[PDB]
Formats: sequence, C-alpha cells, structure tokens
Amino acid sequence: YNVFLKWSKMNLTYRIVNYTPDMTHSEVEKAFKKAFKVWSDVTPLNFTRLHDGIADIMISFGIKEHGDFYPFDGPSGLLAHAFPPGPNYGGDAHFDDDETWTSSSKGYNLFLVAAHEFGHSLGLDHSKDPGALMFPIYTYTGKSHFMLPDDDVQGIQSLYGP
Ligand SMILES: CC(C)[C@H](NS(=O)(=O)c1ccc(-c2ccc(NC(=O)c3cc4ccccc4o3)cc2)cc1)C(=O)O
Ligand SMILES: [Ca+2]
Ligand SMILES: [Ca+2]
Ligand SMILES: [Ca+2]
Ligand SMILES: [Zn+2]
Ligand SMILES: [Zn+2]
Repeated sequence: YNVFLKWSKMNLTYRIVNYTPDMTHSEVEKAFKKAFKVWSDVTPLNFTRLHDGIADIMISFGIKEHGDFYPFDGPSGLLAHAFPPGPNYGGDAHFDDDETWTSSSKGYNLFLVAAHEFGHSLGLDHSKDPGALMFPIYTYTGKSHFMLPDDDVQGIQSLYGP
C-alpha cells in the first residue's frame, strides 16, 4: 500500500449532494453505503449519511469545471477523484458524469470506483500491488461479492487500526 494525515475522528459523515442520471437515487445510495462498509468492516471508522448541511465527505456528480479547478474531461480519461483527509474539500469525492455509472458492468460500476475513491478520502494513495483496490487501474470481476484485498486492509489499518 502507499500513504503520502488521517481523520482525527472515527465517526465521519457524508452527504450525497446530487445524483447522476444513470442510476436511481436508491441505487446510488446503496452503492456508496456499500463502498463505505468496505472500510468500516476493517477499521473502527463509522459513517453517517447527512441530508443537508456540510459533511466531512461531500459527494457530487459533475462535468468539466465544477468548482475546484480540477475539471473533468468529458467521455473517457478521468472518471473521478477525491481529496485526502482534511476540512472543506478534504475527503470530498467527485464523479465525472460524462461517464456512464452503473450498479452492474455496462459502464463504470459505481460501487467499485466509490470504494476506491473513499480510499483516498480516508488517506490512502495508490498501491503497487496489482490486485489491490487502491491500484490505479479499474476492473470488473464479474462476481457478486467484494472482499477488500489484504493489502488495502493493511493500508487502511495502518492509519486507523482494526
Ligand atoms: C489521482 C486521480 C487523478 C485519479 N483519477 S482517475 O479518474 O484517473 C481514476 C479513478 C479511480 C480509478 C480506480 C482504480 C482501481 C479501482 N479498483 C477496482 O476496480 C478493483 C476491483 C477489484 C476487485 C477485487 C480486488 C481489487 C479490486 O480493485 C477502481 C477505480 C482509476 C482512475 C484517481 O483518483 O485515481
Ligand atoms: Ca472523463
Ligand atoms: Ca470535506
Ligand atoms: Ca453519466
Ligand atoms: Zn472535483
Ligand atoms: Zn486512485
């Protein structure tokens, strides 16, 4: 794993500011929740969704320039990114809506990206282990279950413990 500063608290909050047209509000909510559980199952980190106001990790769907000068690029290329732990933009996660998001395989599986992105949100950088979730390349397994690779368990736990 690779770490460049982690959250001083274990109970973090998150808010879904907007939704992509590719999935139902429910599909999106289910995918992010599951993504958060990936890290919550292996550390003491707890996540609570908020509906209004500012949360630690604000989740939004955008295109091109969307408020942080880290513009997206339309179809292909970048699909999403997040800021490391910290206030305001820190930990926030943005998803390029010029990409097709899905709960399955026809496009970018939202759960898998979001899980990868909340890795950054929590303080993790890219892995050198090709089978790691935090590896810089996205992949679909075609399998229903997702077990966080031992490497990311090691990485995440090196910052928050078991
Ligand atoms: C720095 C900025 C510019 C960069 N932005 S980017 O738009 O280029 C970008 C964003 C996310 C990814 C990405 C990488 C890896 C995954 N992981 C998996 O799919 C995955 C599935 C999977 C299944 C079993 C075991 C491990 C696994 O890992 C999921 C998504 C790849 C590239 C970044 O945040 O990575
Ligand atoms: Ca793109
Ligand atoms: Ca934030
Ligand atoms: Ca889209
Ligand atoms: Zn952004
Ligand atoms: Zn990444």
